[PDB]
Formats: sequence, structure tokens, C-alpha cells
Amino acid sequence: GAMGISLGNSEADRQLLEAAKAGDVETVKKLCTVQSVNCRDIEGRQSTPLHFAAGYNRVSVVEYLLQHGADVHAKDKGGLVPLHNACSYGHYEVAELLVKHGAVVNVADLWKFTPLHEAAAKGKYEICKLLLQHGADPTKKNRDGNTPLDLVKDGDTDIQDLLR
Amino acid sequence: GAMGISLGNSEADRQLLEAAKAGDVETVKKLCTVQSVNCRDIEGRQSTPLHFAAGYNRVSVVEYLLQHGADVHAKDKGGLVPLHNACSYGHYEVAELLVKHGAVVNVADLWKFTPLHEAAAKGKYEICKLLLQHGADPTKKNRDGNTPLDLVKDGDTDIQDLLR
Repeated sequence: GAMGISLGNSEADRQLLEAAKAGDVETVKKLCTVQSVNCRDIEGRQSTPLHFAAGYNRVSVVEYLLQHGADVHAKDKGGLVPLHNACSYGHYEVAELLVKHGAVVNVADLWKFTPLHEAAAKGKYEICKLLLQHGADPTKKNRDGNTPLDLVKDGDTDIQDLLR
Repeated sequence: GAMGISLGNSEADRQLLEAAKAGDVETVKKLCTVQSVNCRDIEGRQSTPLHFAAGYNRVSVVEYLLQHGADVHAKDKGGLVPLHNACSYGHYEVAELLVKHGAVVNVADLWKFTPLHEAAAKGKYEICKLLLQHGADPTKKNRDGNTPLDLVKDGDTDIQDLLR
């Protein structure tokens, strides 16, 4: 078979990833099966449909995917899980959905950045509070020696106090 | 976070992948978690621990992995699922375990080779038989226009009649 230097996706998997990114729920429902639900974007960075849905704030797609076997623990090539994407782009309802379905809050990417580092940097108070309530550690250092507290907007006392 | 051109595995994931390949059950039991069971070999071809266990005939490791959330539908960069590996290397006990746990036998890689294509080409009677008992299609053509029957050893009537 294809063993060797060759790489790529089928059109079906490509269509599902695109649909998940676009929020095209009808195509997602059509193409999502036990086989395809966690397909990887081989020509990109190996994001899954859940990565895309989480990253583009497609709440009903995220919901549908979680209900049909989507893996909240899938990591892209840089160590990012869908919760990283939700927190980095500031999508609260997405982040709440993933967490309630068992996403690990203290997961670290390739550079040791956790979802709390991302939500702190982006300055999303409610997401930070959600993460902390579900066990996120505001003292974890990334590769630069920065904790999420260190990444908080300069002088922002409300979010500093929340993370303290 | 790490978003961008960066890529790589954690040391712990690297160790779980190597443990699965070596048949090191005790290290597998130590490192296999919900976060790690389906990690992808980023420096390699994005195989999972289950690909590795299946390809190296690590029967007890396949079993443990399957019982702890390993994904039979996970595809590597070239479209290969762990079942492809079992059939390419003629591992019957492993192929049997995979199909008991929901593996799809008509799955196709990047070049549209199915597990039946592999077992037929490799000439594994019992594996062929097992795949057919679970619905494998001997009429499916790969990218070359070859069905699994087309790949069977020249004039090998026992395997031809099986596939018919």
C-alpha cells in the first residue's frame, strides 16, 4: 500500500474538516462516522474536526462532534488540543463544552503552554475563571519560565486577583 | 503557544511509542493515559501506539491498548490503520483482536489499498479468511485498478477460490 514518503487525506476527510471549520452542520452530520470523526488534517498541522470547530466557535458542531466520539485529547503537531484553540480565540461556550466532556485543563503544548496561559494572555476573565474552577494551575511555567499570571495584561488587577 | 512551524512529541509520548513497539507492557501500563493512548509519532509517519503494537506483533500490548481507549480507526500519514499493519506483516492474532474491537475491514489507505489487498498480496490465507468473514470486499479496486484478487499469487487457486 501507501507506506513510504507519501502523505495526504481522502476527499471525504477533507470535506469533513472543511465543513467543521465552516460550521456546515449538515455536511458534518452526513460525513461524521466512527471512522472519520477524529481524522487529521495531514496537509496542515494535523488538526481534527474538533480543533477546527473549537477554533471557529462553531458551538453546535462542537456539540454534535462531542456527542459522536470526538476526542478532546487529540493533539495537533505542536501539542495543541481543541481546548487550547478555544481559549486562545476566546470562545467561552466552546471551552465550557469541552471541559464538561472531560478535557484536561492542565495539558501542555510543545512549549509547555496550558489553556490557562492562552486565556490569561488573551485576557478572557470568564474563561480563566472556568479553567481555575476545573483545576487549572496558575503557577505552571511554560518554556520561557512564564506562568499564566506572568502573561496577564500589564496592570490588569481584576484578572491578576482571580489568578492569585 | 506553539502555533506555527514547530512540531514534536513530548518525551513521555516518545517513551510510550517506543514501549509499544518493544512490547514493553510495564512501561505501556505506566504511560498509557487518556491523553496519551492515541498520541502520534510526529517525527515518524504519525503512527499511534496501536499501529506500533500491531506491526510488531505485540499481542498483549494490543490487548491492553484496545481495553484502554486506543483508536482502531486512527490513520497514519499515508492512510494506514493498525489493521493495515497487522495484515501487511501477517499477524493473525492481532488482526483478530482489532476486528473484535470494531476495526473496519473495508478501510482504504491513500492509494485505496484495503486490509484485504494487503493480506491477499502477502498470501495470508487465515487472515484473508478472517477479513472475509467480517465482510471484506474482494471487488474493491485500489488506485491501480487492482482488486485484492488481482494481487493474489499467480495461479494460487486456494486463495482465489477463498476470495471468490
